[PDB]
Amino acid sequence: QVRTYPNGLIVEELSMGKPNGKRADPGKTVSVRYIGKLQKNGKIFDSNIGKSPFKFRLGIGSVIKGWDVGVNGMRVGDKRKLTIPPSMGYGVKGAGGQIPPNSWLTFDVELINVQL
Amino acid sequence: SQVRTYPNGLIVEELSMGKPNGKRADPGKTVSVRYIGKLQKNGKIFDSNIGKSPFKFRLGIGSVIKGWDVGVNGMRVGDKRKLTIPPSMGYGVKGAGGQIPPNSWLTFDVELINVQL
Ligand SMILES: CO[C@H]1C[C@@H]2CC[C@@H](C)[C@@](O)(O2)C(=O)C(=O)N2CCCC[C@H]2C(=O)O[C@H]([C@H](C)C[C@@H]2CC[C@@H](O)[C@H](OC)C2)CC(=O)[C@H](C)/C=C(\C)[C@@H](O)[C@@H](OC)C(=O)[C@H](C)C[C@H](C)/C=C/C=C/C=C/1C
Ligand SMILES: CO[C@H]1C[C@@H]2CC[C@@H](C)[C@@](O)(O2)C(=O)C(=O)N2CCCC[C@H]2C(=O)O[C@H]([C@H](C)C[C@@H]2CC[C@@H](O)[C@H](OC)C2)CC(=O)[C@H](C)/C=C(\C)[C@@H](O)[C@@H](OC)C(=O)[C@H](C)C[C@H](C)/C=C/C=C/C=C/1C
Repeated sequence: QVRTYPNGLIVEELSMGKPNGKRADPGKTVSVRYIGKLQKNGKIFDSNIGKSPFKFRLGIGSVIKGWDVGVNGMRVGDKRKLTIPPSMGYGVKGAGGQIPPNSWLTFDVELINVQL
Repeated sequence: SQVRTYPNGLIVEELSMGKPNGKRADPGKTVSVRYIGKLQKNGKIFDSNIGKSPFKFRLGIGSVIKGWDVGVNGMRVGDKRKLTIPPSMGYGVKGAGGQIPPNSWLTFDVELINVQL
C-alpha cells in the first residue's frame, strides 16, 4: 500500500518480503539495495545493483531523512519506493555534483538484512 | 614555488593563478568551490560539480576530508589547485563505498569561486 506525510514524503510498498523477514527498527544496522533517481527526469544517479549492499544504522541521521523515515518498518525482502521532497533530501541548496537544488528524489529500496 | 608537500603525504599544487587581490579562503570562512574528484590508482572520476551549483563549506572545521581543509586554505578567488591526498587525509581504512576502496589516494582539482565570511 501507500503512506503519504504532510511534508510530501510518499512511501509505497511495491512488494512484500517473506513472512519471516526480520524487521528494521531505529538503532538497528540494516543492509539495503537501492536505485536512486532524480524525480524531475528519471535520471539514475546511483545504484548498488551488482555491488556490495549498502549498510547503515537506521534512525541516527547517517542518511537523508527520507531514508530514516522510509526504511523504518521494512522487513527483509520488502521493496519500497520512496518519493522524497527536498526538505527530506538535500534541501533547497542541493548537494555537490550529484544533486541539483530543490530536488525531489525517488529511490527503490530493498531490505537485504537487519542485525538484531 | 607552486608545489607544497606536508609530512602526512599531502601534495598541494597551484594549477592556475586567479585574482591578485581575490578574497582568500582562511580558516573559519565559508567558501564556495568547483571540484573534480578522482581515484588515483585507476583514474576514475567519482564526482564533479563543474558547470553546476558551487559547493559551499566552512573551512577548517572537519566538515570535509583533511586534505581539503589543509589544501584549500590560502586559495584566492580564481585560483585552481590540485590536491594529491593520502588515505590518512581522505577516507582512510574504511573508504567510501565501492567507488573509494580502503587505503585509497585521491586527487582533486579545486577552483575557488567565492569567500563569504
Ligand atoms: C561514494 O558513495 C557515497 C554515497 C553516495 C554519495 C552521493 C549520493 C547522491 C548517493 O549516490 O550516495 C546516493 O545515492 C544517496 O543519496 N544516498 C546513499 C544511500 C543512502 C541515501 C543517500 C544518503 O543519505 O547518502 C549520504 C549523504 C550523501 C550524506 C548524509 C546525508 C544526511 C546527513 O544527515 C548526513 O550528515 C552526517 C550526511 C551518504 C552516506 O550514506 C554515507 C555512508 C554517510 C555519511 C557521509 C555520513 O553519515 C557521515 O556522517 C559524518 C558518516 O557517518 C560516514 C560513515 C563517515 C565516513 C568517513 C564517510 C563515508 C562516506 C561514504 C560515501 C558513499 C558510500
Ligand atoms: C551528495 O553529495 C555529497 C558529497 C559527496 C559524498 C561522496 C563523496 C565521495 C563526494 O562525491 O562528495 C566527494 O567528491 C568528496 O569526497 N567530497 C565532497 C567535496 C568535499 C570533499 C569530500 C568530502 O569531504 O565529502 C564529505 C564526506 C563524504 C564526509 C565527511 C568527511 C570528513 C569527516 O571528518 C566528516 O565527519 C563529520 C564527514 C561530505 C561533505 O562534504 C558534506 C558537506 C559534509 C558532511 C556530510 C559532514 O561534515 C556533516 O557532519 C555532520 C556536516 O557537517 C554537514 C554540513 C551536514 C549537512 C546536513 C549535510 C550535508 C551533506 C552533503 C552531501 C554532499 C555534498
